[PDB]
Order: sequence, then structure tokens, then C-alpha cells
Amino acid sequence: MQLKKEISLLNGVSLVVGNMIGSGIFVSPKGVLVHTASYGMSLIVWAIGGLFSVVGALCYAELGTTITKSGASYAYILEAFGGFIAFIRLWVSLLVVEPTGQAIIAITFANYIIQPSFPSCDPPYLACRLLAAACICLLTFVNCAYVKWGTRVQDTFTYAKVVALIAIIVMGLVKLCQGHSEHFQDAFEGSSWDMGNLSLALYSALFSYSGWDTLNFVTEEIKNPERNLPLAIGISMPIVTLIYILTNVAYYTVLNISDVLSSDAVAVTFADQTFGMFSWTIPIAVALSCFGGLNASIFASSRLFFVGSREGHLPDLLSMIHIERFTPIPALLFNCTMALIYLIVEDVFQLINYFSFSYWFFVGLSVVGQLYLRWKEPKRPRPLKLSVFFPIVFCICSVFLVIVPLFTDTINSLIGIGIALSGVPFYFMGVYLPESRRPLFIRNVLAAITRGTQQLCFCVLTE
Amino acid sequence: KFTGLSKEELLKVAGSPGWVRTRWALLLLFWLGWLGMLAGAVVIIVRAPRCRELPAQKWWHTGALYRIGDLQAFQGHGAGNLAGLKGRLDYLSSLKVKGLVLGPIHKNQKDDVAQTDLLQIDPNFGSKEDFDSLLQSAKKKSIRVILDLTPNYRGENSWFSTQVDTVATKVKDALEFWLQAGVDGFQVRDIENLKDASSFLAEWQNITKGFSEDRLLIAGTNSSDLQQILSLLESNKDLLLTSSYLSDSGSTGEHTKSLVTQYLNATGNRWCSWSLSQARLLTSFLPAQLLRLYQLMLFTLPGTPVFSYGDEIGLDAAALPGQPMEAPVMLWDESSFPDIPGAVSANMTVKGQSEDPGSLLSLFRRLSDQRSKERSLLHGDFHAFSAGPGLFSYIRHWDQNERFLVVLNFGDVGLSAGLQASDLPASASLPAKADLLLSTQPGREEGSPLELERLKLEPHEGLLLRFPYAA
Ligand SMILES: NC(=[NH2+])NCCC[C@H](N)C(=O)O
Repeated sequence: MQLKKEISLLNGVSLVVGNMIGSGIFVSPKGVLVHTASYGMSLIVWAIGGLFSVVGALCYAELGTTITKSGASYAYILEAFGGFIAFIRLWVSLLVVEPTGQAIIAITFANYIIQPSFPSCDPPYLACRLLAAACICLLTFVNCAYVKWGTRVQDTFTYAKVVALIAIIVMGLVKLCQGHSEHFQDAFEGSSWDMGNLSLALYSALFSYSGWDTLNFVTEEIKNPERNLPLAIGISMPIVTLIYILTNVAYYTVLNISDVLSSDAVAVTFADQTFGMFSWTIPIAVALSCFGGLNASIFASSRLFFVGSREGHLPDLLSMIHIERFTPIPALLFNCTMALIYLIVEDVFQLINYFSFSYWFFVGLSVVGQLYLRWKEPKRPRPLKLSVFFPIVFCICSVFLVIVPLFTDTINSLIGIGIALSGVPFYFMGVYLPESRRPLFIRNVLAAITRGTQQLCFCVLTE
Repeated sequence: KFTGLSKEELLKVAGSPGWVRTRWALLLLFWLGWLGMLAGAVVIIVRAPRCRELPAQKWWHTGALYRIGDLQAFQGHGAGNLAGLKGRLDYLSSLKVKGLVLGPIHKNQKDDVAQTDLLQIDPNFGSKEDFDSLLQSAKKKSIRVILDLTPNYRGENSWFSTQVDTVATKVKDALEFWLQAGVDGFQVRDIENLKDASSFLAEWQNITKGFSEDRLLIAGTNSSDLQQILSLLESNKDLLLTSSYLSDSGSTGEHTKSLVTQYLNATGNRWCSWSLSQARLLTSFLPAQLLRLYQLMLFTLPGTPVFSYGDEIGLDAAALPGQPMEAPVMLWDESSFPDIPGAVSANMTVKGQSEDPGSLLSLFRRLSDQRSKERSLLHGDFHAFSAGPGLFSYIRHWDQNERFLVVLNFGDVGLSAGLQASDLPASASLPAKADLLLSTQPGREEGSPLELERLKLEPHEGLLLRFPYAA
């Protein structure tokens, strides 16, 4: 009952692309424009942020072919660094990174599926929450029934949103090269070359490329984890970078920086401006995007928790697998329950302030772990070893990305450190002490409840 | 000890009828709860009320306007040309305006009508091509440009009183010529001086509307009574009519309340233009302690607010000695007026005021930011309710965007804002405690939701309270 490697190259490309291109390019490509205030330098910052994210993705290709173990930030931290920081990553990704991520993506799905019915005002909060919870439950059931159903949902919907972004880019280039070329005549004017603006420009050009390693969270289920993973990342990164640059070319050709910077739904404003009829195509597109980019944070997180239960940190339950269909049911139910719990909170969009120092700290610490491996143990079987230039420059970039939310948002990021650190009690009280030394009553009730949910969830431990 | 049951049990003790029936029941209860979540979503989507339609306003609603009464007196000597002004479009867009009005740039000498035409650029200001480059740079920086077509702008009579038919022809062909050139509107002044005002002005309106629907024609009259306003505004309804209808005010709260409310009830809550005159400044009719008060009202009345050049700093035409009243000079820096230097203070130039939040230019920038970006001010409905003896209190609410409330102290003593309304619709439910975006007088902190009962209004203090969509 091993996890039954059933992911192809196209499915890996679909996961990565489907995890990067989300609501981060349709509702707010302003984080760069608001701190650059021009077109040419904004496109250059997009290109350069993309180049740095590509160097990072190549770092992770090297990693995910060296270790070949799921999680990509809980096994890579685990090996060569030890149990402690591994469990710290798993804790912050169980409390306020994966639940908040999926809850926000589902809430944006709800907001932009009914937006064509509620254009100018605020949709009823009740409908937002109920429809987002229904979307999460449907995606958890899909990913439970058959892993192939999850891969097919992800593939279909990343096809849909890539077609929508192709439509945007094509309309932008048509308007550009038809007769107008109106804003791209004296670009770079009014820009700000003082580091106090280009810093935040790049730092918000990186939060738009986050998600280029969803495929490394499930390295173990890939067909040929030594060839399909790096080839899949190398087929994804250029596609996402080119789509980002050309989509912003479309926006800046049709719309004006000001309105863009004002459009809470920049792509919706673009639809209203250029799509005379069929203005309800881009809201549908953002809805399909948030759906196919939720099934990439449920087909990649519920494997993180899986590796978690496998190494001994989380109860052995989350390691089970359905006998007849080979899908990690209990991990999926744990992730669905986490997301639905973190849907009760009003305004979860603020929780992007508590992990914007934890997520990138842990990506950077995985990179530091790769460098630690390269130095200490250079005799590993490495089916590809890229030049240390890539890990070192991406480590410097991640030092940038984890110091920026430490200068500003300092109280928030320190509460995020408090959240991540809150796991150390569970670690030093229940995890570190070995079996036969933990209390008999708690272990007995865990045995009873594991037997219960294992008989109910219809799952078994890996063999 | 114990361990997860082997698949063997998963095959014997789990496949028992009881456990499989329980599992089927759990799954079916799940899908019942999920069809229930869908039913809830789909029913609550038809429970919240529909979303009102945006009136799809033109450009001249999306922000204030702005006049350049004379190109030369705006920046100063030497650079008093269109190409020189082309740099100031980085300054103007800091004020966050969505308009502009150049002065009459056609060649005009004096009463002589046979030589003065409305097409030839007066060469002392520049040429055609620099003008087109100015227009293109403006367009690029989201600032539409208007143009003044008052023919006899150098002379007492402005319409060439001798003749009326051929000047109409000059205006006729100049409209279409400059519109092909790329101007985004037109204005004329002293329409009460032009005989056959209503009909000729309606004809020019038809011209500028036939060329496009995002063009503008603004007529300015020195009138001060509402009756003249209506009598000229019967056949023309797309005509922002800037007049001295307000400037005659004695700054009495009840007087200005009656005045604005009567103007709106006479035009039936149409779209109007709020200014004190056709080209005069604010300070030419208002004391300096009253200016913040007015500029808080003009940026919140349901219309397009129309300021002359220099009324974003409080430029006075009488404070600086030896200054021409009709066309003062803007005060950029200490070197703005090289004559009798040293008297130019630091709080009187745009430079020294641009950094102080408790200045007047800061008030202008924050207001014109709250105007050109917030829905409920751009086109929201306007409803005034009574208040204390000498106050001015109203509410701006569109559908569900941030609902604004304004109150203004038109008195020289400490007034009390009673704020009893009892008459606004249910979509205008007053909160007992309301926010505060800014105040004409520094001393009340912004971001403090203040209760709507105990309010003591110091002399000439304005209030821009805010609250979200309440039910
Ligand atoms: N597994 C993940 N990294 N999930 C997060 C995906 C979010 C992605 N940065 C986006 O642009 O929406």
C-alpha cells in the first residue's frame, strides 16, 4: 500500500503552473507598480524577480533529485539539520500557513465566482464563507476518491486559467501592435531608482512567484523523480515567467498604471475595459484559477502532513492510506478540517502577515540545508548537481526576503515567530521522548482513536 | 503495546455490516451537508439586495477641474509658454485633478474683430506642435485638457459686442478644429455678455456632443441669482454652468444651506459645477480663516468642483503688494515673485506647504484624493439634514461604499453639532459613533471613531466623518 507513483510530466507541470498562477496575477499585479510607479522599470522588476525565482526553482530541482522524499521543506530541513527545525516547519505549516493559504484561496474563489452578480458592492459574507467551505469540501472529497481525480481536476483547471491568460495576453498584444502603442512610448519615466523602492518592488515581485515547488512536496509520487521533476520545473518556470511578463504587457498597454494600481481586481477592470461583451469571462477565469490553485494546496499540503505522520512527529493516523484506492485519506481529512476551522475567522486575509516571515524563512533554511549537504556530504547520489552559484545566490535572495518583513511588519513577523515556536512544547513533551516512556493513558486513547478512524477512514499504514 | 490494525482486520472487522453501514451513513450525511452548504450559498445570494448601476460618468466627474487664467502668471516670467507648462503636469497630478483649463491661447489684440480669430495660436505663447505634445503628455498622465474660447479676453467686453454672428462662426469651426487637434473640451466666459446666449450656446453644445460624447462645454456667467441660472439652463442639460451664484454668500450657515439646497432642488439633483466664479480665485471673496471651510465643501458637493490656479495653497491677490488682482502669480518658491523679495513667507508658497499636514495644500491633496478614488463621493447621492443655528450638515452615500458625512461651522463662536436627521432613508442609517478622515482645524486625531452626539464645533471647523455600509 505504498503511495503508488501516478504523476506524469504533464501533471507535474500542471501542478507547478497551477500553483503559481493563481489569484496573484488577476487581482493584484500592483505590489510592483505601487513601488515603482512606471511601466518599463515595472516590467524589468517582473523579469528580474522571475529570474531569481527561476534560480530558486533550479535549486529545488537539484534538491528534489538529491533526496527524493516528499515535503520539500520538511524532509530537506529534516535531513542534515535534524528533527527540531523540521518539526518547526511542520508546525507552522499545520497551524497558519497551509490552513490560511487554502482558506484564503477558497474565499477568493467564492468572491470571484459570484462577482459578476455583485459587481459594484460587497457580496454577502455568509455566501463567501459557505461557498468557500463547500469548495474545500468538494476538493477534499475529489482528492480522496482517486489521486487521478485530483490530477485531472488540477490539469483541467490550469488549462482553463492558462487559456484565460492567453486570451488576456492576445488582446493586449492586438491592442498594442494594431494602431496604438500608446503607453509604451517613453517608459521608465517617473520611476524611482532609489533602493527604498526597488527593494519592495522585488520583494513583491517574489510573492507573486511563490508556489514554484508544489511539485516538490509530492516528489515521491512522481513517475521518474529524477528526470520528471527537474524537467517539469524547467518547463514550468519559463511558462509562468513569460505569462507574467506578457500579461503585465497587456495590462499596461490597455490600462493606465493609476487605474491598475487602483483596481482591486485589475483583471476585472481589464475585462470591463477591453472585453466589451463577455466581461463575465475574467471573473469565471479567476474562479477557475482559485479552484485549480486550491487543488494544488490540497494535493501538496496533505502530503506534507503525510510525511509528517511518517517520521513520527504527527500521530501515525495521518500516515494511513485507503486500501482500495491508494489516497492518503486521513491527511486529507486533517487538512480539510484545518481549512474549515480557519474559515470561521473573520478577515483571514490579515493572516498573510504572520507567515510572510515563516514561509520564506523556511524556504531559505531549506536552501541553507542544501548548502550544508553540499559541504558536509558531497558523496550523495546526485542525479544532477547544479553549480553552487545557484544555491548561494538564492540563499542571499532569501536573506533579502526574510529581512524585508523584519524591518517592516516587525511586530507581526515576531508574532509569527511566536506561532511557529509554539510547537516546541509539543515537541519536547510528546515527540522527543521515545515509545514505552510516554504516558500509558494518552497512548492508549490514541490507540483507540487511531483504531476507530482507521476502521472508519478505511485506511492502513504504509507497507 | 498496540499498532494500527493490519489490513487483515481492515478486511474482517471493518467489512462487517455495521461498520460499512456507518461509513455509508457518514458519507451520505457529508453529501447532505454539502448540498446544504450549496443551498445556503445559492439562497443567500438571492437574499442580499441587487447592486445598483454605476451611472458611467464621463471624465469630468472623476475629479475636480482646474483653471489657468493666464499661462504666464502660472509659472512665471520667461517660461510662460505651453512647452514650459508641460513640466507642471507632474505637479498638477499631485493635486489629483482630472481636468485642466488653459486660458485663451488664440491670437487676440483688442476690440478689432476682423483679425482676431479662434484658430491661430498666439505665437507669444507658443505654436501648434508644442501644444499637441502638451496634450499628448497630459493624456499620458491621465489628465484631460480643456481650452478657453472667449474671443475678446483682452478687453472689457469679452464677446466682441459689435457683432455676434461671425464670432459664432469662429467658435463653430474652432470647436471642430481643436477637437481634431486633441483638446478634450471647451469653455466660454461671460455668456450674459453674448446676446442670443441660450441658442448659440445650445448650438455649440450640439457641436461638441456631435464630435464626441466625452467632450465638455463649460459656460461661465457673472450672474449671482438662481433664476438666471435656470433660465439659461433650460434647453441645455449637459452644460456645467460655473457662476457667481455662491460667491455672493455672507458665509452664513443657514444662508449657504438654503442656497445649495435650493440650487439642487431647482435642478432636481442633477449634475452641476461648484465654483465661486468663471475665472476668479476663492480668496477674492473669502477671508483666509474661511478657506479651509469652503474647500472642504467644494470637494464634497454632488458636482464637479472648479478651482482657479493657486487655490490649492490659499494664494491671495491682495496679500502680496503690487499684484494684479485679476491674474495673480502662483507662489512656487521664495523666488516666485522676484519683485520686492523677502516678504514671500514659507507658509505662503507651495513648497513650504507641501510637507506640512496641518497646512492647506495638504488638505487639498487629501480631499482630492478622497474625491477621485472613492465611489460614494464620485457620484453618490446627497442628502442634507438640519443642524444647529449656523451649521451645514449633509451625507454622501452611493450604494454600499464608504458613506461620508460632512458638517461645517459657519460661525465665529463654538457651535454644537446636534445632528438630528430623522429623515434620511434606511440606506442612510446614522451610526451613533462615526469615523473621522480629516478636519479643517488640526487638534482632532484622524482614525478616532467619534460619537455622533457630543460635538463642539470651534469657529470655522470642518468635519468629514465616515462610516461603512450599515443596515
Ligand atoms: N504550495 C504553495 N506554495 N501554495 C501557495 C500558492 C500561492 C501562490 N504564491 C500564488 O501566487 O497564489
